[PDB]
Amino acid sequence: MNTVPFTSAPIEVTIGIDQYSFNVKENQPFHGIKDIPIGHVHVIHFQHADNSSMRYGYWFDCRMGNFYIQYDPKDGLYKMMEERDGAKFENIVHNFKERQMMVSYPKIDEDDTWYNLTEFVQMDKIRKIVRKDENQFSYVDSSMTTVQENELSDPAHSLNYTVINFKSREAIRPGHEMEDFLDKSYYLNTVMLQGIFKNSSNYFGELQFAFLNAMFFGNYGSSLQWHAMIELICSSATVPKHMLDKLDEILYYQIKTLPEQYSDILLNERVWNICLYSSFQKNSLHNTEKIMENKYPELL
Amino acid sequence: GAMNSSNYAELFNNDIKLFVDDTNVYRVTVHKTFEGNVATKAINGCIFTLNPKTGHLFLKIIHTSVWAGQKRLSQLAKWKTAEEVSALVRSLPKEEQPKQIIVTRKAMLDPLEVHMLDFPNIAIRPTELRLPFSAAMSIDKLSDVVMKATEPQMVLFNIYDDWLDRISSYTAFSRLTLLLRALKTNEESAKMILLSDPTITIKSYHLWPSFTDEQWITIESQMRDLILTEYGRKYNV
Ligand SMILES: O=C(COc1cccc(F)c1)NC1CC1
Repeated sequence: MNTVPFTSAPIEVTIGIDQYSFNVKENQPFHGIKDIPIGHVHVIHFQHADNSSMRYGYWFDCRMGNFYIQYDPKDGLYKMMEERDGAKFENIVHNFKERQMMVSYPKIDEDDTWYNLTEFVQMDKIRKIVRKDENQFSYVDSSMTTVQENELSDPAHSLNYTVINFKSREAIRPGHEMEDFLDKSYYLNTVMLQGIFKNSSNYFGELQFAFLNAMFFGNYGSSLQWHAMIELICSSATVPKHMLDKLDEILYYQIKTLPEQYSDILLNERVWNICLYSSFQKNSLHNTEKIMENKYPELL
Repeated sequence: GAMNSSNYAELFNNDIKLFVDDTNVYRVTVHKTFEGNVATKAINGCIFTLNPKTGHLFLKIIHTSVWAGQKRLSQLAKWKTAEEVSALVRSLPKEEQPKQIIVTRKAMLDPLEVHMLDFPNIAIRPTELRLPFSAAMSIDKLSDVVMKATEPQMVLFNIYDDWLDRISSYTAFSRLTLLLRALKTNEESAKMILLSDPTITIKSYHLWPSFTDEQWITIESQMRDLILTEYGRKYNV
């Protein structure tokens, strides 16, 4: 179990750690988060009390270094840092734990929620989507645009998701225009899986990361990317059976975890109705269709 | 984006544009089978592709053989339309390629856009006009070449005959749409109007009769009447 200690908490802020969140009051004696499960990526995120504008946060993996947060009064945010000096980190963290100034990552032992949402998410791939190579952790916020969004303006602060576009020469073979537009299996399996992603695990990992950036930061372009990657599978007549089984699990836990009050903006009616009711795979997502229909029948 | 009454003069500027109507591409007769079931029999069709400025009509005849062994023919017809329009554009010299293609039905947008991905500078556009181009097969000489075709075939026409020698393309299009609307609302009356007088002939190289300016006004008035009429007979007004 690992620890993300804090220098202090100088401004009132709601802090999120994965799917958990708690309020810290201005200058409350808070010095970080402990007992964080090893083996998973994690995200620690922030929404200032004064300005609900800009949720932001840091994807990280405790196995990849010792990380601490210090608020920056010039830039006005909680910044993730690396403490190079392993010895100082242990000495400062032990100090904080003895005085019990840390919240405990509150995992119930029956609960596989986080694993299920992050199964295929790897820090190495996150860092290729979020380009900031000097840091082992990756910053995301609400306003960051995607590479495709900049094709339709600051390239360094972008989310470099894989571009998917159903009406593109990449997606459509000359002389198979109708075949490939109505059955995207060529684009899914040859262009994307075999060509770009190499395997379904990388595909699913980007898909899961897109969902989490949408849910946690209300990042609109991430939301678009998550929906595009679902649609690309649902609109393919030919999908490996294990990919559909796994997709149904993935989506199931995403839908289970979405806050009820945010469903109106995180869920695209057209995509979901198409995927569940019109697409080749309309009969292949039993778990996802069941939860969707019992929790958000309004959308359908 | 879409084309409507606000921007009707755009049709007659100097940017090359084509209208594409696919309503006569897939045509069937529905009939009973010996077992009392119902079946379709396809008949020859055509893509109606028309330059509204010049009057040039690229009439691509769809021979029934193109449906042999195919499924979901109403859907295939849209993609077949797009494929053949895409082929036409590619055959034209660059300076003759359209800058815009306007489709008369929104269901043609995606099929055409996909086929023309190679031409990203060509705008594919819908329209809110209810244009009467489906009545093209009420023009006897167009109907004749479609029904006689034994193979796929492109036939070129000028749907304005020689009108542009005397009137503008705005007026030529308005005449054409009036004639086609009339034929669509009541073909027999429309055709009676056009051919009642035996002394006004259709030249071998034309589609419509050789009316003088004065005769065209009478004709135009008679077709307006027909369309207001049938609109009564329809709505009892
Ligand atoms: O400020 C720090 C270290 O700050 C830390 C480190 C590790 C845990 C912690 F809570 C605070 N280093 C040099 C002065 C800038």
